[PDB]
Amino acid sequence: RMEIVKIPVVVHVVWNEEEENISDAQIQSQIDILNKDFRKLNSDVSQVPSVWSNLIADLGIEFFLATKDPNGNQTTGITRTQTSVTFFTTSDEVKFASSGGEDAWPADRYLNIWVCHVLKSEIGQDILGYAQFPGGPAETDGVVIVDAAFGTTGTALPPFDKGRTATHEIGHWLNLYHIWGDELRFEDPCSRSDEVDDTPNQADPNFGCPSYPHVSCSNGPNGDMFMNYLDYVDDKCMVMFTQGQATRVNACLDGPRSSFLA
Ligand SMILES: CC(C)[C@H](NC(=O)[C@@H](N)CCCNC(N)=[NH2+])C(=O)O
Ligand SMILES: [Ca+2]
Ligand SMILES: [Ca+2]
Ligand SMILES: [Ca+2]
Ligand SMILES: [Zn+2]
Repeated sequence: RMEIVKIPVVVHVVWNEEEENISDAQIQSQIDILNKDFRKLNSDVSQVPSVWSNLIADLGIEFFLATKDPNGNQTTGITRTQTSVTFFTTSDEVKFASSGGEDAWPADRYLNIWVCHVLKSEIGQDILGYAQFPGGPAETDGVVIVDAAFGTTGTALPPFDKGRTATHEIGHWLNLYHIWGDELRFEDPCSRSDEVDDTPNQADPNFGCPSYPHVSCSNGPNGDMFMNYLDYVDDKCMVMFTQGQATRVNACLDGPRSSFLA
């Protein structure tokens, strides 16, 4: 039997233009997606190649907008903060009031999700989101998602309008790594592991939505599990976690994030 671990979420909406101050419906829509994806209740789980049907996992995690604030008072679980900042980066400016963002709530008790309009990587690439893996400082613990890739209504835009950027980032929050192993440009593309036996060794990230099979690193005939949430495919194309990933998530919940357990 699964222990359903129920994670209180606080959504920090950080907005410059009014349109960035996203609706309650848009936020709720994202929560609803998390509650499908992390319970194997997403209808599109039917898209997984049958050869891997046996590996599809129910992570046994559910999410709710916090009902009590950090001091035990009634809350909506949503903060809304106006800013003069026009973009944020992986350097965590969104996570501090002093840099035009919003401070984290206590990371031992809440999953902090920040939503902002524009995110850039350190090299200036526009990106959709980023996470902090377990073990990092509480001050910056959580996930950040751009509003146009958050939820399934309002400002969300295809092909990132099915709530999967958050599923992917919360995957990292729960100690899951990119399925292809994150090689640096000069490294052998088949050399790094995601530390999960049941995810096939994979050369590079997949984008868009590959045709099955997409073989790499001699992983034929079945090929890359590109429909896994820890690849880089479009929202409608990623639809599953594996049981091997659930093992890692379970270790995370039992150890560094054990504070979330009942
Ligand atoms: C850095 C790459 C190019 C970039 N990745 C992200 O923004 C990543 N943090 C989230 C991927 C979300 N994918 C999805 N289907 N919801 C990118 O993919 O462009
Ligand atoms: Ca940092
Ligand atoms: Ca693997
Ligand atoms: Ca690889
Ligand atoms: Zn990622």
